[PDB]
Amino acid sequence: GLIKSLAEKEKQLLERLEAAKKEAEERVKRAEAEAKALLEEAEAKAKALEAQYRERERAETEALLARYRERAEAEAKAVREKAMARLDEAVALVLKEVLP
Amino acid sequence: SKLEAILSQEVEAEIQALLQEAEAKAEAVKREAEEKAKALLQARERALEAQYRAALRRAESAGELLVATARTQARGEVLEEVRRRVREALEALPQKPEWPEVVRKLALEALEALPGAKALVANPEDLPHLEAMARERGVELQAEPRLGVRAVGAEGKTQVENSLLARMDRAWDAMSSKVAQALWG
Repeated sequence: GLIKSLAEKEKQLLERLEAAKKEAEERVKRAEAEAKALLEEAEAKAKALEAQYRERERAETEALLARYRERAEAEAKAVREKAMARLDEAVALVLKEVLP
Repeated sequence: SKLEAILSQEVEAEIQALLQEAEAKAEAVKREAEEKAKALLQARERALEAQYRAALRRAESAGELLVATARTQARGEVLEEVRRRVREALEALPQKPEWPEVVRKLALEALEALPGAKALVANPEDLPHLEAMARERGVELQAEPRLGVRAVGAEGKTQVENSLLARMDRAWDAMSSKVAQALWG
């Protein structure tokens, strides 16, 4: 007779279970969001890395020329000077070959 | 009603298992990322590290090419000077008190290479000097090409000569080797 009792209690439980499944699935939709955020901002960290990878490269490659070029300026001159001294003779040899 | 009390605790106890299912299924998502990001950024550190050393190799390889040129640049400034002095030396010979002596040296030397021989050539810079073996031998001194001596033989034939500057381009080009060692020994 009371029917409603067994047919109403049968609803509250069903709609609390409903309510459970969703609030459950949100915690996954919550972590799914964090799953993006943690990737997006990992894309960022690496982007910031590139900077240093191109920048430190800049500063050192810019320095590498300084050190190499000022050794080019130094070593080229020091080979002139090596010749300068012995130079009279070079002609002395070349002149002798053609002469006879 | 104790009967439905048990239906409550049971259904409610099912709720407690759904939420826990979610939590672990979330924690694995959270941890899926933690690794996912770690595994890419490691991979993008790698690629950049090569984008560094291999870049620096081509920079270091550049500097050596600038030093190598630099040096070769310097040796040319020198080697050309030695060239000028040999030329200057050959060009200051005429006004030196030793030039007429050399004259018939190359005049005779060529005269041997042409056994037949009709006549010979030379400038007033030189030709006048040719009186020594102008009296002797053929006696033909007529022509003008001012550093060197030529000859014409077999009546006409192939008229073979001997330019003083043609001796340089040969002899310089040959022992340019003994000279470079002598310089940078």
